[PDB]
Amino acid sequence: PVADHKGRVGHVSQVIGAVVDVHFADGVPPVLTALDVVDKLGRDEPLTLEIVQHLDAHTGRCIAMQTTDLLKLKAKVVSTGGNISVPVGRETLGRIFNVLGDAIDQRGPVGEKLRMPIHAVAPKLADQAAEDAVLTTGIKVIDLILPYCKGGKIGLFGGAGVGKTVIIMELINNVAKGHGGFSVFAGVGERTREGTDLYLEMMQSKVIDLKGESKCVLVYGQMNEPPGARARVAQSALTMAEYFRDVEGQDVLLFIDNIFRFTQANSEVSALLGRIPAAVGYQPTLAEDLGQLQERITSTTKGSITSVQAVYVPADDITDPAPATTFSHLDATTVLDRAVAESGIYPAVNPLECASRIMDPDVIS
Amino acid sequence: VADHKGRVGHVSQVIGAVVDVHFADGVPPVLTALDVVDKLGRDEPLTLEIVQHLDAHTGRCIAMQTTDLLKLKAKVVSTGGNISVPVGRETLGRIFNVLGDAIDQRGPVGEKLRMPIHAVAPKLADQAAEDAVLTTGIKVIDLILPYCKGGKIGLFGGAGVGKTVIIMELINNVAKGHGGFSVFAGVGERTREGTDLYLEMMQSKVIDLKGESKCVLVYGQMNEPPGARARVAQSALTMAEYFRDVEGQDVLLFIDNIFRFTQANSEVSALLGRIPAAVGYQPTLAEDLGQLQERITSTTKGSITSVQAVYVPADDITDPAPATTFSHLDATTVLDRAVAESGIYPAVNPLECASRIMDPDVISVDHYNVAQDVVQMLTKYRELQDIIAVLGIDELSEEDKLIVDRARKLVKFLSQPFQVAEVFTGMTGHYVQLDDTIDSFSGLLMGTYDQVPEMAFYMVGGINSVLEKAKKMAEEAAELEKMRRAR
Amino acid sequence: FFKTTEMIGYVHSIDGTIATLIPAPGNPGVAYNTIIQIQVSPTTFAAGLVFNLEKDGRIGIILMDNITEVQSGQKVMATGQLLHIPVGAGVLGKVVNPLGHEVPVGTLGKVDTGAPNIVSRSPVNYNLLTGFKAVDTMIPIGRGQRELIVGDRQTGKTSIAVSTIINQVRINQQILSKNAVISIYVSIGQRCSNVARIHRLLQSYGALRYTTVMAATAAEPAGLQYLAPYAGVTMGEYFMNRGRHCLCVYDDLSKQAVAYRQISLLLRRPPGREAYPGDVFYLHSRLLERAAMLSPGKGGGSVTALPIVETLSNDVTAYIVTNVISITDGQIYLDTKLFTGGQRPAVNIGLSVSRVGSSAQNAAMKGVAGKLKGILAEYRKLAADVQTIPMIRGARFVALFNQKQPSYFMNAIVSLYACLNGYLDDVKVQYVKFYEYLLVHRDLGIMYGTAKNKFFYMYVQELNYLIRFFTLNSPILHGELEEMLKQHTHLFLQHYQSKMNAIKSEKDVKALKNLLYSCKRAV
Amino acid sequence: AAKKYDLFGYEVDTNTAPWIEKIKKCKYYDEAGEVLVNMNVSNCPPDIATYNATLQCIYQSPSKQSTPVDNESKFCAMMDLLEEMQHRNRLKPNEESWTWVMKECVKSGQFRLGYCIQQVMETECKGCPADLVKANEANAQKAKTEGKEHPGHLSQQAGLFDVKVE
Amino acid sequence: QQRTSSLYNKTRQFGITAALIEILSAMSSLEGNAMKGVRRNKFWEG
Amino acid sequence: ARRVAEELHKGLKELADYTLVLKTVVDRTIVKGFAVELAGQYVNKAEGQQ
Ligand SMILES: Nc1ncnc2c1ncn2[C@@H]1O[C@H](COP(=O)(O)OP(=O)(O)OP(=O)(O)O)[C@@H](O)[C@H]1O
Ligand SMILES: Nc1ncnc2c1ncn2[C@@H]1O[C@H](COP(=O)(O)OP(=O)(O)OP(=O)(O)O)[C@@H](O)[C@H]1O
Ligand SMILES: Nc1ncnc2c1ncn2[C@@H]1O[C@H](COP(=O)(O)OP(=O)(O)O)[C@@H](O)[C@H]1O
Ligand SMILES: [Mg+2]
Ligand SMILES: [Mg+2]
Ligand SMILES: [Mg+2]
Repeated sequence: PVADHKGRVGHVSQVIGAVVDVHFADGVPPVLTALDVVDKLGRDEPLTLEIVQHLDAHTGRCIAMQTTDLLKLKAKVVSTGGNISVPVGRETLGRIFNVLGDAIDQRGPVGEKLRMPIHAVAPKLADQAAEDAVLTTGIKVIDLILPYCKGGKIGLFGGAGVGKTVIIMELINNVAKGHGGFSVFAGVGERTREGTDLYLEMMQSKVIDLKGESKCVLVYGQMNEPPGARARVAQSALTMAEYFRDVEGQDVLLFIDNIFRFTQANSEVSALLGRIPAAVGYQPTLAEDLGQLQERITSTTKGSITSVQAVYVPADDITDPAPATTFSHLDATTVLDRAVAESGIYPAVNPLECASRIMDPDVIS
Repeated sequence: VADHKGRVGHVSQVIGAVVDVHFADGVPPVLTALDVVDKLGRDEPLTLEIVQHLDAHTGRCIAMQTTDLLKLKAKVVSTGGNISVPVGRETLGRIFNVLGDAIDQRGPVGEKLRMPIHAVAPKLADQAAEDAVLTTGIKVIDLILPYCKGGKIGLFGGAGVGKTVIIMELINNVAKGHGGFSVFAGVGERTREGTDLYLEMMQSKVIDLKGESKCVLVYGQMNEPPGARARVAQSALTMAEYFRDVEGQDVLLFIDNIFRFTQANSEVSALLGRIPAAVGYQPTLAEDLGQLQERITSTTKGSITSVQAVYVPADDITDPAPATTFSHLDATTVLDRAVAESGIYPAVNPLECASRIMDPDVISVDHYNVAQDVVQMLTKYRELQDIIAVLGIDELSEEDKLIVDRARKLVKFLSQPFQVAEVFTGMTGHYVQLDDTIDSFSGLLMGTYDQVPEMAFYMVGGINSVLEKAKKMAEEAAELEKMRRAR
Repeated sequence: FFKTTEMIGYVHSIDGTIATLIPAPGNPGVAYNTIIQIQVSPTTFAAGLVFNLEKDGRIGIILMDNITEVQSGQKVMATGQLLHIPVGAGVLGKVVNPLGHEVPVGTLGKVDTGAPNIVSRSPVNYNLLTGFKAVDTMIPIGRGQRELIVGDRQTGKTSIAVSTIINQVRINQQILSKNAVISIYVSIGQRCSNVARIHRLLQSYGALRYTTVMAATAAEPAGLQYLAPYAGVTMGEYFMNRGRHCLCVYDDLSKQAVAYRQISLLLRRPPGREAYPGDVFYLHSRLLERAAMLSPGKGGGSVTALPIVETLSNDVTAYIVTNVISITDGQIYLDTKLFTGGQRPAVNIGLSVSRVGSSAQNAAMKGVAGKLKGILAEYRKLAADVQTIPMIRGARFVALFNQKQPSYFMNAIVSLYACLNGYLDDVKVQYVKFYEYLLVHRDLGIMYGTAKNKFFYMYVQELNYLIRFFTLNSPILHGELEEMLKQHTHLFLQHYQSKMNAIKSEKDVKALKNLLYSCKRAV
Repeated sequence: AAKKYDLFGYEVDTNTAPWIEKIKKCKYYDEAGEVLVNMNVSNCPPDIATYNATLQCIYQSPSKQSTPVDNESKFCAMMDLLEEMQHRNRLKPNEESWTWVMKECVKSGQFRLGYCIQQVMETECKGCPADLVKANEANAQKAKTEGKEHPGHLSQQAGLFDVKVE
Repeated sequence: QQRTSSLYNKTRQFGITAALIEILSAMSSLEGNAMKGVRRNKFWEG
Repeated sequence: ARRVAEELHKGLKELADYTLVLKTVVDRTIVKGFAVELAGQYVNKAEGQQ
């Protein structure tokens, strides 16, 4: 079928930061719809918007995925007829993508069979799994005190320069390379060089066989990206993993670094949207945003997704709303302490503040 | 625009418990009561109280019931005056709500007069000087912070320290034999606690359904909306004022908890367009509480002995609400959680309590001297306790250890089992006379009981009970020695 | 003869999980706190709740379902009635939403009722056995009571409540359905997987027949998380008003406040402390006041509440935590340090309290609890400041408080009585659990042919109700009780402890260590 | 005859004859509890006669419900009912109530509970119906002949490392 | 003494900042909810 | 639609003296059928995408 609002024409009415209001004469399209700015505006790259609110029957508020430079009022905008869709399937394996699903590896066209929207509903109760087993990482602290669960959710809470990234690479080397299933690396608000290093590492290990079959997909929206992209790259990366889990019944690894930047990005846009801030200054919808995202990261009866997410603790304050809300969404919690690292102990895991769900004799020996 | 009785208005805005009413003929005076006459399919009537005037025609109001099923433009009729509550001896033995309606299901009440809940406080010339000790039968209160008849008493405490228990003990000891009447105002507290009080009072014959009762109950509790919890205290206080002035009687006024009056007004303050003050209370915290407190006083016509329980949120006595209430009291009883955790009940911190009548002119010289000596010894014992943790008990001098040994007995001797906490403690309560308390502590200070075991002073009454417990302790110890001897 | 609805306006704006409506000129208008239907299609509607009525005529709406289908300009119909949900015995064993819609697994009650009046209540005098010795003795819970469960993350807040629900399964199967305890487990803002794991766990023990689950997962909008406690208690008020007893568990109120904060801020309500709305105390206050013990005149039914609350770094000075603590009739404080120290359940007795007292304990437990309380109090002080009797028995009581599954009343009371009367003085602290296991699941007297008791044996589970009627310190049961304990102690010491103290081999030492740890998780 | 009053002083209905007739017309004894529930809701507190009728229905009823209920026990239900009557209603069980319990113990073959009830009747009441005491002893001695005096797994010899701790 | 003093002087600075932020957030909420009405002036007379 | 509108008008007692008028509005949410709204009384006899 074809959307009833595709090709709909609107005009820019207000611009503030990354937040743009669009007025449609025939009626504002549905929320989450994608729009493209048609006017040249002397820009160097295209401009795409995602609708997030409805101000009235004709006006809609949207967030731009690229910088809003050289954007004037009355600029013409055209609806794309649907949400932001990204490629899925084996064609994406061995490739690098951005929030919009465009390949940025400067290689041949993806040639995907189809695309799927980033925004989707989560698995329901009857589609939940009941399998508990130990994922052996090779690290002593993790395998002993807070063992990880296959198909489960794992979080690495840590400050700045504590060892979150290092542990993720160690897990990738010790698990992902010797993994039968597929892997998805979602970079969110992290150093661009780290992505390049990972890409080189995955090519040397031949997890990406440029000429052969690959087992890894990279999706990267980094620090330099505007807040709009950093708030949706995780959705796109998760969408690809969802397709592998369901449409193929294949086990997937999902390495997200860093998930805190997702909440931070939504906070920045929320400030511009004209919403009253909650404690600290975060958006009032902090918990709901994480819930919608995390609930999609789960293992169903069709397939399994083992997720490892890095959580940044601002100012080393573990009581901050962002990391605090994330504890309830994780099967395994790995807390890192700066003082322990300063004592020469690496990894800096603080076992007393760590936890696991499979720490049950009915599961482990 | 003199008589606004029957004046009609329409509901213009409804946000939570705050409702805006529009009158074409002019908004009635502030504090006026309005009834929602419109038939909205509600199970309970809706009444509003005007708190502000937005303009010559619009007025903001707080509802006393839930605002459910309330539509805009709904008709509203003024009652011609403020909220009125029945008064007189016909209210004795009865339970009322904020609106003065009986909720005991015990039939209609014969009211000969009604009075508004909002009244002007007594002036300076209407103040009476009554300096007389009130014997509550509690060793700690009678000694360190004696209460004064016709005065104001505060029980500052956190959650679970024993504020409610002390009030029950005071009722059992002061109200059963009180010559005059009593009024209990439950404000934003548990409903079951009110039920237990009603049963106990009926059993103690304070409320004699068949005979003559001598107490009134007014209950606005947690379940009630903030509008009701912000006025129930005024309603009960109005009843007490009538008994004070018209009947010229000496009345008791128990309030639990007075903090909820402040909490409720803070909840509605946000919706009234008032910027929050520090911590997050309303800017009018000090003035609103002062108007209510000044009404709770003893005048030349009669006397009101007020006992109010103050909740110190999160055990933070620096909080605006607990602190604001300290200057409006004649006797402060500060309860501490650490004391309770050590098994000492009532968990009173004598170093933080104070009393206005702690002066030799009012109380006996022996009473004043004994209390001061106790306080000084407790203060010194706390300084030594720091030494006893760093150096140890061995390092203390001969004089210091005597202070330590005597002071520990004082700490345990202040504890007392109440007649109402038998279920909690499992032992019968005691009622210690004022003279017995003074003599017992006087002897202890000068070392008359240095050879008595320390635990003999724990959870007992007068000195006589101490000796009996020591004798029992000696007997059981002898039995244990005999059992060991046979082995 | 038409199904004429009541159109009241159109949808103006949408901001996440909340919306605003503009009334069409000359229309009946909508009532406050009522349910409305947004016509997302000529046959499909999305539920919303009225929250604000502004001077401009605009209406604040809290969306509950089919949010993605809501668009600006759609029509709105007003039902004109408050929220009513299905209630009855036909809902037990099912998973439902706050709106009453059933969630597939792999009579109408009003949600905004008032709490019982002061004269409509009765004193709490009927116990509700959690199954844990520590709680049942030192922290009594009575039917019609609100007992907070406050602790840090990963401390057993959920497990203890689930165990309490499970502990009623065995009791309900034996006694009449009149005294059976129904359960309403409400999950708020939790993961969907955890709900499924709880559902399977309840099903394994057969608790679904007497239990229903009300789930508002994280993915669901804040409106459902906001109404779940009120809907759950409403399902439990059906039994209360019909002479039956219910137990409502809220897991957890901490996430309800966040949802209410989210709704209020989006709908332009002034923030308060920690950005929470001013009337956040009144939210929980009216929720927990609905749990009561009705008077004989109204049926005698009750609702027992076990709200759960989370703290950060054992900080009970937070805002919502303090408010809930000032509402409930007691608190069970689960301490992180004790949990990591091996004490499970990590109930901090010093910080825990039950304001109902011994009135919520059976006559049989009153005597044991009262004497046990004094010993522990002395034991706490003695060590804080010498093998005295209080210090000898205090340690053994603490060891007996470690549990993994709820314990049958007969087994728990008997063990506490034994430790109370010095029968475990000769038993090492490490072996107390092993001693208890043999006492409950074995009978040394029968094994060694020295049992002369006529009726009193631990394998006769029917003795629980005789004990609960006469007390252990009664002539009918006291004589045989002492004889059994004396025989069990003598046999245990002679045949087991002597060999245990004589083990030196590494293989034997390791085997013993496994046994004793297993005994902790068995009895 | 004399009006009864509740905890708060309100009067309670005392005409509890129709409810007893309803109880005496039940098939499964769980339905009896429903009648008691209805009585309480109607502010008609049960008297000693009502509880005895409930015990009679329990003894004479086939099962708890139309469908079997796991771990159902007539003795447990009656004892709990007595506990409610004595503690939460302040009514002393009479001889009739205990006789019903003893009959159930004899009928079910539980000869150890019979001994305890026998002493209870000999302690609170005046003795026991000697017909039932003899019946219980006959059941006990049948077990001795057949060897079902105690569950057998208890008699199995065990050891420190020979016990399976589940 | 030098480590608990820093945490005490760091805490007072954070406490002042947060309390002030809360108040201003409420001030901005009550300002935002307010809307200016139609201006009833002689617009032509200008 | 006119017949339904007249029936609704008859049911309403307040609009007994009022004159009936019909105003057509285009709704893209309905593919088939029609709906009628009069003084808040809404009757739906329409269907949308399946
Ligand atoms: N396991 C380890 N062994 C030795 N050194 C380590 C280890 N983990 C971390 N480090 C040291 O800490 C530094 C920072 O680690 P890492 O890159 O993981 O930081 P991070 O947690 O990702 O922080 P951020 O990404 O916010 O900078 C490393 O460059 C290294 O010097
Ligand atoms: N009595 C107990 N003995 C041993 N382990 C226990 C006991 N109670 C709970 N646990 C275990 O402790 C862990 C945490 O328990 P639980 O899920 O009840 O925590 P919680 O309070 O709900 O925490 P959160 O919901 O924030 O994760 C689980 O692994 C559980 O199996
Ligand atoms: N005199 C007392 N003896 C023993 N315990 C007491 C006493 N007073 C209070 N308590 C303890 O406090 C509980 C009652 O608390 P309460 O009086 O309601 O305090 P508050 O109203 O300040 O929270 C009792 O259940 C018991 O645990
Ligand atoms: Mg990093
Ligand atoms: Mg209290
Ligand atoms: Mg939990």
